Amino acid sequence: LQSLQTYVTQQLIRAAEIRASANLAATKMSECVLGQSKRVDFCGKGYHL
Amino acid sequence: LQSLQTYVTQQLIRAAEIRASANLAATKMSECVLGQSKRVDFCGKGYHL
Amino acid sequence: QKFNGLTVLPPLLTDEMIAQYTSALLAGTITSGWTFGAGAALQIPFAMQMAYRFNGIGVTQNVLYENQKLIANQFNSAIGKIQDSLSSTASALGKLQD
Amino acid sequence: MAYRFNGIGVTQNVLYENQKLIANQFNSAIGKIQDSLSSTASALGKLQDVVNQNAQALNTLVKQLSSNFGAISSVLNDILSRLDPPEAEVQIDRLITGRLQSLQTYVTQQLIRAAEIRASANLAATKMSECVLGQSKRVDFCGKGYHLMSFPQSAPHGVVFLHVTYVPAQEKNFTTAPAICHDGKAHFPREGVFVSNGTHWFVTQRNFYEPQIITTDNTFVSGNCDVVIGIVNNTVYDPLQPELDS
Amino acid sequence: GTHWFVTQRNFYEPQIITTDNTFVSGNCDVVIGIVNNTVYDPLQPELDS
Amino acid sequence: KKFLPFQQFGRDIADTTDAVRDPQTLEILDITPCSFGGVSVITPGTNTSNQVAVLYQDVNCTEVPVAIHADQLTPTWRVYSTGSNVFQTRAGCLIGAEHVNNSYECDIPIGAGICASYQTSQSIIAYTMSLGAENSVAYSNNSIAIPTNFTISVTTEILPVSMTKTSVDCTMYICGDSTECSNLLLQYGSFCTQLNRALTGIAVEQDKNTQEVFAQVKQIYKTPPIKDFGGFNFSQILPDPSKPSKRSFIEDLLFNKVTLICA
Amino acid sequence: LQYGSFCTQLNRALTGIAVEQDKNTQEVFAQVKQIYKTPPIKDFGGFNFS
Repeated sequence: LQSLQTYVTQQLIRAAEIRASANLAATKMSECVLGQSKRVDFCGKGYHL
Repeated sequence: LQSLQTYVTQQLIRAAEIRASANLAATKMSECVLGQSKRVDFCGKGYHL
Repeated sequence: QKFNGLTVLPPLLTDEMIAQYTSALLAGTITSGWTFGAGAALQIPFAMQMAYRFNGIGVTQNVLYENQKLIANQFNSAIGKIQDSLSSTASALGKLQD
Repeated sequence: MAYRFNGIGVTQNVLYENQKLIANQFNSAIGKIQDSLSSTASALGKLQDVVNQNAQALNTLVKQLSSNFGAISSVLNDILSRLDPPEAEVQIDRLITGRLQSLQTYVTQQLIRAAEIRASANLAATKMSECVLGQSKRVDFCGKGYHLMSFPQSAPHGVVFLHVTYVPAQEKNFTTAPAICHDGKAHFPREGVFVSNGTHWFVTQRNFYEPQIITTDNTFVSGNCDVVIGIVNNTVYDPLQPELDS
Repeated sequence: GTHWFVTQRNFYEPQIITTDNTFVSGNCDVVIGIVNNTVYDPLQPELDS
Repeated sequence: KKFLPFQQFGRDIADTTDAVRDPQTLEILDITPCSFGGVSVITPGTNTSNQVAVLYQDVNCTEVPVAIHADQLTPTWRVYSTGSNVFQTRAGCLIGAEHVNNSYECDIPIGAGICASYQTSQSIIAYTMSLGAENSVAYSNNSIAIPTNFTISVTTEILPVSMTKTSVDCTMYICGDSTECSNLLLQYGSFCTQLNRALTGIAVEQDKNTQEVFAQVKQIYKTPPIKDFGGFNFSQILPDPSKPSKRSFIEDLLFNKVTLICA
Repeated sequence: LQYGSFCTQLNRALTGIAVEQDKNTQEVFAQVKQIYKTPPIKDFGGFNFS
């Protein structure tokens, strides 16, 4: 049971990190792919095209 | 004590998630409500007014 | 559940205070556009504010000053539709309920 | 700085005419920032809070070694000396369970704090990319007001961004119209707004009062005068006639 | 089918192509797909003076 | 609530008794926990004052005198348990703070819109926080406010970027150079390796955070020896070669202002 | 009592979570320094905000 608790806690933390990464990816898709972003270094290095 | 520790850990994880949500809400209040945002799909679908 | 040391009601800001904050934000945005969010609140007619925001999206002012009544009707209808959709849908508030 | 003023919808001429005032204001603001940091010990609350949280977590972890956890003693050597193997094993097992639970709790708390710090560092990197390496149009992201620029400063386990922003200071009231009617044609400002005191009508940039005569170059024509609500009669000066006649 | 106009990109508001609606950049032996049309000068009707 | 003839007990959603019928008379009596709650101390810093107020959470001001009292240090604790300056709020009972009809910006958040401030002789005053200064924009459909001047405002935003990279040896921490303890711990599997891996990952994450935040430039740019930027002065933010550490005045101030971990 | 300060850590974590909730609410909603009020007559060029 302690092993399961530790594994599930680690999985929850990793899932939170992956959720943050996926939110960033969705934001990039919305702003970088569906449009032109003026945010510097957001959609690549340089003046985003 | 194990039950209480599990509850507190779950509460901490949920609090982190809700803090991320609140940061997103504060950013949306700052950018969409107090101004006009050029970010695509951030302040709704379409050209934000 | 207040039977084993669970004491839960420390909201710092009452719902009335949060509603007041939202009303202040609404008044500021309506009567001053985005100016109040970056310094002194500067008044401007709402039609001219809408023209400014149309210019923000790359559309000239004249379109709003020529279709103002149509745009206002569309906005009012959209707001009414949002109210009706919220009233008629129970899963709209799924996140807070969850 | 002129181009960064252009970024916030303000022409270059205002900066090129008030360069001395702007430089004095910037220097005074920097000095005030230094003075506020020096005289206020709570300015760096976030970094100190992080340091204190880590220190207290470590301190509690180390103090947990002094807890019996139901054993006869909290010292391994004392248990070994005072007891035989058959029961020393169970006492050591109790101590091991307690200490392992404490270590697991500490590691979980450290993981959560590390996730929070990673989020904070991602935000700091985004601000550096958008606020320091460029001018951000996002409202209230790089400080309060119309963002002009930013400067990074290192701090123990943290970064301090000095956001320099443009804030309107002295507002004045004027009468405004959405369009102007000159010859049966509606005129709308090319980039600005129509303002007017009691007598005359001018066209001025939105973020700074710089009244100018409403000429054909300052405005563009679109439709007649019977569609716009609030259109006001006025004359739109056309430079062509005085130059061509002479 | 017949005429050429210049319009804002987000709303069909056709307008006569004139020297103030457009800017010149070199001769048109390089641009691919360039078409031929009249670019009226607003000063032309004032040539009577 | 009305029990059925055969019903004796009553339980809530949490399966805890909250109602019982009196054996003598057929009447139903509810059961609730009486006090619970906690005691918090509201105080301005030891500097500028020593008097304090006491907040008893989720309790009525009538029950405070018997809430763990009658055995406390009488002379100095009865003053904060009874007497005047007793205020009932949604948070609980406040003792030693004078309720004030005015409203100021929150200083010490009590809760439910109630805050406390030491300002007035002087005494702790509890009030309802004011969301801000009331304002009314002179809105008209043909009036506009245009700025006739401006201000250059510099503001600080402080963001933590890393933690101390701490590694704890699980075997040593649990077992101090004890062969028997280490052998017993070996029976628990790989927990120590998991904890060590987590800590190492945290340290690597701190290093990565620092690199991403600060390593955003490939070249190392340098300011000109002659600093004539049109009147703008960056001495407070540019590095100072005079000091042994080539760091700006503000950077040195920040480093000094932040303050044994090896103990 | 023999188990150390686990109760203390749990209480501190819960208090920090509560303070975090308050901070989140303040950050989201307390973004306006003044309390603006709409004019008594709601004439906004045909736009209705009732």
